[PDB]
Amino acid sequence: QESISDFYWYYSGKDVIEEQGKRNFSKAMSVAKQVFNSLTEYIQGPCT
Amino acid sequence: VQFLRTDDEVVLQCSATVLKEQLKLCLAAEGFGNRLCFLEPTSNAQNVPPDLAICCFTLEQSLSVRALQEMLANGHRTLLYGHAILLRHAHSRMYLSCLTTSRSMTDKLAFDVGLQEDATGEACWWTMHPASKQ
Amino acid sequence: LDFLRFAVFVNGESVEENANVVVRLLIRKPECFGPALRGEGGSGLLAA
Amino acid sequence: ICSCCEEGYVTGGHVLRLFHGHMDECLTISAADSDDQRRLVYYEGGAV
Amino acid sequence: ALIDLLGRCAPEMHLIQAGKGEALRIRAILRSLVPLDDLVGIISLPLQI
Amino acid sequence: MVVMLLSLLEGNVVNGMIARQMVDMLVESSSNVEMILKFFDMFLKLKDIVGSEAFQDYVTDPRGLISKKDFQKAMDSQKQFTGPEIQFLLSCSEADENEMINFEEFANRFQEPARDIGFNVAVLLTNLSEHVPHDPRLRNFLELA
Repeated sequence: QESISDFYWYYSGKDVIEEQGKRNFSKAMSVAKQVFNSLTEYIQGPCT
Repeated sequence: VQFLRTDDEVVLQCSATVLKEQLKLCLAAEGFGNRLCFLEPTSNAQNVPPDLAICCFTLEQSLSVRALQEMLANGHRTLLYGHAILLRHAHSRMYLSCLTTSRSMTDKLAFDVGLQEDATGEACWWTMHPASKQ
Repeated sequence: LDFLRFAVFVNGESVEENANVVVRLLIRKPECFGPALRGEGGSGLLAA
Repeated sequence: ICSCCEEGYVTGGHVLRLFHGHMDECLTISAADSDDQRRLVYYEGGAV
Repeated sequence: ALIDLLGRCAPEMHLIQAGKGEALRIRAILRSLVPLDDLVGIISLPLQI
Repeated sequence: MVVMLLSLLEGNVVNGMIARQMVDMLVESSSNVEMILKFFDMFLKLKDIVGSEAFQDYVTDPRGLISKKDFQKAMDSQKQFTGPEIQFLLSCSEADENEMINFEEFANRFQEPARDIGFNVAVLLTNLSEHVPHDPRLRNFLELA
C-alpha cells in the first residue's frame, strides 16, 4: 500500500501516465489482488 | 499507544550527561527578538521554575515526503516515522525552520536552527526518523 | 575514493542517481573525510 | 503538552484572570512602575 | 582524491539552471564542506620546481 | 477490497465491534469514500441525463452526439451536476472537431467496468447500515450513495 501510494504520488503531477508506469501499476495491483484474495480466504469462513 | 497526531502541542526534549546528571532539557525560542532556538533547562523545576510559554510547538501540518515535494511544487493525522511535519511556535506563531545562517563555530556544517516568519520551502519542514531499532 | 570516482562520473556526465547517494553516505559519516574536514579539530584543506 | 486536556475548563499552560469576588474586582500585581517595586499583590478593579 | 570525488559528484549545469532543489542542496552541502578560500589557497600554494 | 471488507463483516452481530471499526475506517476516509461514491453517482446521473429528453433537445447535429458547450449548459440547466462536476465531466468527455462529444460512448464507457465494484459497494453500505442502525456517521454515506 505504501509503495503504490508513493508511485501514484510521483505520477500525480504527470497527468499522462507512461506505458512503463502503466505496466508497473498493473503488475503491482496484480500482486495486491492476490494478497487481497489470500486475506479473503483467511477470513472467508466465519473464523472468529 | 498514544500515537501523536496533527494539531498537538509538543515540547521537544533531550538529555545531557554533563557532570553525571540528567538534564532532560527541552528547546525554546523567543520569536520576536532572538529568532534562533536555544536549549532551556527543565530539571530542578522545584529549584527554579522553567519558562514553558516559549516551548510549545504545535504540529500544524503532517504529511509524507513525496506529498511534501508535491505540496512544495503546489484532521489529526497520526505521525509516522519518515513523514514530514510543520512545527509552529505558540507565542511567536512562526514556523520552526533550519535557518541558513551558520552561527555555530564548533561544527563547521551546523546551520543554526531557528524560527522562520513564514512556512516557505523545505527549510520550515522537518522529518522524523525512528531512533530505536525496534 | 578512486572506486567512488569511477562509480559516479562516467562518459563525461556525472550520474545524479548515484551522486546523491554517494554524498548522502559521505555526509552521514563525517569520519570518511579524515582528520581534516572533521566536526571539531578538522582545521581545513590549507592547514592539512 | 496536550495530554488528557479539557476544553472550556481550566488547563495548565493557560493564561487567565483571577477575579476576586465580583468580576469588577481582579487579582493583579500593581500599576506600572509603582513604588512597591511591583512585588506586592492587590485586587484592583475597573480598567485593570 | 576526496576533493576530486566531491567536485565529481557535484550536480550538472542543466540541473542547476532548471533549479532542481536536490541539486541546489547538494551544491550547498559541498560548498559547506569545502570553501573557496581553501581551494584558491592550495591552488596558490608554492610548488617546488 | 470490498469483498475483503464483507468477509470481515461476515457473521457480525448488530452493533458489532468489527462493524464499529469498519465505520471508524469509513469516517477516517470520509472524504475518500465521498469522492468514490460521487464518482459512481456522476456517471449514473450522466446515463440518466443521456436518456432524458431535454438533453435530446440539447443535442443538435444528426451525428448523434452533443457539443461541449451544449453538454455543459445542459448539465447546468438540469442541475444534476455542480459546476466543478460539469468541468470534470468535460475533462473525461471525448472532444471532437465540432466539440461533438459522443454522449452514448461517454455514458456507457464507465457503466460496465464499474458495475461490479458499485454493486459490491452497495452491498457493503447496506450491510453496515443494517448492522449499525444508530449510525449518523453512516447516514451521510448512505444519502451520498
